[PDB]
Amino acid sequence: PKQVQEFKQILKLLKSGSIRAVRVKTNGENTKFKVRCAKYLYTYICADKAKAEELKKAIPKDIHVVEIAKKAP
Amino acid sequence: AVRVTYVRKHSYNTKSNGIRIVKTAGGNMTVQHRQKISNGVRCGDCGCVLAGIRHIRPHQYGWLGKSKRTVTRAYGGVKCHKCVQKKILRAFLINEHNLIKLAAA
Amino acid sequence: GRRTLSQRKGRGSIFKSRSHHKLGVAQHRAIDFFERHSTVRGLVKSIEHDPGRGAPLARVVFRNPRQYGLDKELFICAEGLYSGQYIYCGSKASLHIGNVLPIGQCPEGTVVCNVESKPGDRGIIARASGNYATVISHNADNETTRIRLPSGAKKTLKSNCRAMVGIIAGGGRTEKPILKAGVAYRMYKAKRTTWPRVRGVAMNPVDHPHGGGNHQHVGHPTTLKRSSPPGQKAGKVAARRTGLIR
Amino acid sequence: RTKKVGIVGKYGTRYGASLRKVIKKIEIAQHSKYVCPFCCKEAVRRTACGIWECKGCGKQIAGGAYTLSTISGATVRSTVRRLRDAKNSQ
Amino acid sequence: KILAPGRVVIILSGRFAGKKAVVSSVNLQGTKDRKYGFVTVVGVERAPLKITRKMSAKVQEMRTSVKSFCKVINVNHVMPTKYTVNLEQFNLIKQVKINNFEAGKVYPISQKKAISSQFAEEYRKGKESWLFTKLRF
RNA sequence: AGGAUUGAAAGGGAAUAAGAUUAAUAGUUCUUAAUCAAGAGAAAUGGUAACAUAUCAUGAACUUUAAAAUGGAGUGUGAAAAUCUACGGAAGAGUUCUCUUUUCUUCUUAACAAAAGUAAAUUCCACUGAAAUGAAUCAAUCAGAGAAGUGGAAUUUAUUGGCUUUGUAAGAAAUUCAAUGAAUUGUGGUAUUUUUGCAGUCUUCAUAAAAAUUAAAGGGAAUCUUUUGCUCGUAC
RNA sequence: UGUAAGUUAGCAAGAAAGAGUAGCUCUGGUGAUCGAAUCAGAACUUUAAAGGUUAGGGGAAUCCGACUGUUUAAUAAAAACAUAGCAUUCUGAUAAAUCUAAAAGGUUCAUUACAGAAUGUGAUUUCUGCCCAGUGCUCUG
RNA sequence: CACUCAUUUCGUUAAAUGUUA
Repeated sequence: PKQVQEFKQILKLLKSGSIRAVRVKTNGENTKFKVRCAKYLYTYICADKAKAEELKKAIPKDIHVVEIAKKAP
Repeated sequence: AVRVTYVRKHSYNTKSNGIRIVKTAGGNMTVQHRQKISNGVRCGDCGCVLAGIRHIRPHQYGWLGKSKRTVTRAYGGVKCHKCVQKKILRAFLINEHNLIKLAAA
Repeated sequence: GRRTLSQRKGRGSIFKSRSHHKLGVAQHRAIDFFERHSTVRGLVKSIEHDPGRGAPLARVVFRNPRQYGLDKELFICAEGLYSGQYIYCGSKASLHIGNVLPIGQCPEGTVVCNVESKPGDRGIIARASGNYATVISHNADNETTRIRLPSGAKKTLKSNCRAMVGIIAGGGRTEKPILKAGVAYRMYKAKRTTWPRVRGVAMNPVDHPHGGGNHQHVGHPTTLKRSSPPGQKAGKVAARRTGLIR
Repeated sequence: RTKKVGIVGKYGTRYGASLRKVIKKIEIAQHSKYVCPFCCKEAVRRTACGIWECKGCGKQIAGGAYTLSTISGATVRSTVRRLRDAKNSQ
Repeated sequence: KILAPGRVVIILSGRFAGKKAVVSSVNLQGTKDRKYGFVTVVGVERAPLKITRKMSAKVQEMRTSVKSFCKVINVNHVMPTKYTVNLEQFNLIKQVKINNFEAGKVYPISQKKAISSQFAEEYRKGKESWLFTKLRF
């Protein structure tokens, strides 16, 4: 597992076709966008709800998205 | 305290059977397997440990980057800077002495 | 009777040399043209402790006379040799300590070591600690020279027999009194199995020719002929004299 | 600290007065420092029997078993030097 | 003066250890940024290779190419030699000044190849020989 | 090109962890997350220097170097874990007509990687040149073949880079509560022990393995995705 | 607190001999920019205190072996063996000793007299007297 | 007595031996 640091690199990950799945985990303070790629699982810790919504919109519609909360699937 | 067991079937505390007991989730402790401590590179002349090269197992040098297993200098990774500096002075001063002593003195 | 310990030593089962950590064979380099008619230069890279022998060994590196590469040698270090020294082997080598010269090039009275008994056999005589041979006289009529062995005997060798100029390092090793049986035990760590020696008188008649009776005594003369068979050749053999000499 | 049993005090009372006195002379010389013949620093120390290493100067020298240079090897060095002069000059 | 412009020196330490270089300017006192005695040297990073009659003319010219470098070096890290070049023949070396060196960024590749080309041209004419032979340590 | 076979389930050695699961196997199954090997799709810069740059930035024959790979004792010390303990609590349990703001239990987190913050030890580099000699250690030990001081480089510290922290990752697990759903999961210590390194000291008429295999150098000849991973042991 | 003869001057030595020690309430000393158990002292009380467990009996001589060590598994652990020290003998390596029926065979020997091989006595101090007829051994006869 | 040619003991990568030039 690797972590992307700022908002720019994460977008290029969803823009690229290498993506396989996306899981969004909402915590009591932040929300993590975990992009399941071929080799690694990249994650972005978004602490701003406004920028979280922007990242949710940028997800391609043909990919599976899992929304996680206090209860795991 | 929590007592542990070996995971592999080596029952003796040999050099390759080193373990570390670390804490895991729920309070129980698991057994790791720790690497052996390795030496570094030595200058071929003075036998001093060379700088800029990590002390890892021989097969792990292949995994490193190209620049991480040598020094960007003549005889880098086999001779110290003091070892090299004397090689340069030996080469130039002996040839210069031969030029005047012999070779049309 | 049984077989004595001297007989069991010849089969070599537990009495084999404990030569596992030894550096190697210490000798001169093989004689070639460049050492018969010229000189080669060798660098003393290091001085090491050869297990089982009292003198230090030198790791000399001659470059190569005919091919490309190195020629790593292993000499018996002469006293005064140091790391990084240049030594020379050859007929025209200078008379300096550590150089290897034919014995005929050494002046009379020269002190040499690691002398060859037969030319090209890479050293036989004067190899233990602090030991040396002295050149007595030369004889150009038959190309032979006379040297004095460390035991005092004189030997006549071919003038092209090779030897190293100087004293074998490590002298005075035997002048230090061993004090403990443990120290003597460690002395044979890289040697044969010989140390704890049971006296023959302390054995039984089956074990030894000295194996006594109700009193610990030999009972017969301890000076024996050289023609005594193995198993009875215990004691002093062909003893010309005997006792505290005056 | 001790009147006369200085370094052989580690032997206690169990090897004979003379044997402790003979080895006392040798152990003092064996564990002493010597002047380096190349850099003149009192830094040469024995590592193995016959091997003397010069600490602050980086030289390994072959010598005696318990001293840097034996008296027998000292005359030999002077004997060879004199013999070489005779050969070099006539 | 041992270290004067035009003097040939040998670099002792650094990436260019054992290369041959020509002194351009000398500053034994140093500056505010350079707190040491230093000289600016133009050197031969890659000495030319030997050529024979069998190699074609385009291979011969390629094989005789000289790779140069310009570097500020501590005066303690160079060993001066007894050789001197004519700074008029190597005119481009004269313009390699201290201010031309900016700490942190790459030396201009245009100046390096301009000196490199003229270094190879003088080697082809055979005017300087000790400068363009690789020193075998 | 140099010497054949066998010889270690304690020596050397490419690479996997946590949780769950079975009446019984599990670094082997399942979930998630990794790693390794073998495959497929006229030749760079920076720094004075020590040396440094997500492959970068070519490097054949030949040769060399280093690693794998090396005793023991004793002292000091870095880090982790366990034990003990300070502060602040959350949840549950024990005693309670005699008191006890009380006693007890849980408050955790892997391999592999990241690089906010910040260490100890050692070795080197630049400036300058030390006597009125200084520097320092438990001990030592060191210095014009250059001390101390100032500023730097490197390596070691049980994976990347030692520790806190971060991704994995709380969604697991632990402790509770309700009838599957909810709650919590701070910060410290000039303390002891074990483990693991490190630094110098001592000791030897003792100097305390080799090979497979790996990397680098000198030389200058030539011009991200994806596939597979066989055999045997594995119960007690 | 104190400790003798003897001594290889290192020891003997924990010699021998004597006094103290509990509980409670306090004080002081030993550091860093709050903390460590450790030491010393002072009141008062008692059944007068290491002792539940753990935990040397000591002295004066003599004999043997110097010492650490080893030994008759299953009646002998020692004064026996080893030991370091001392001394003797042979041997220049194609040798000495010595295994093998033989052997470009084997061992000490990857060695070379400060070494290899064969023996006796058994640390240190002091001393090793006279005898070469006999039996050995040796001779450059 | 002189030689080497069987024979003995060796050393090497059988790596400049011997005679002229």
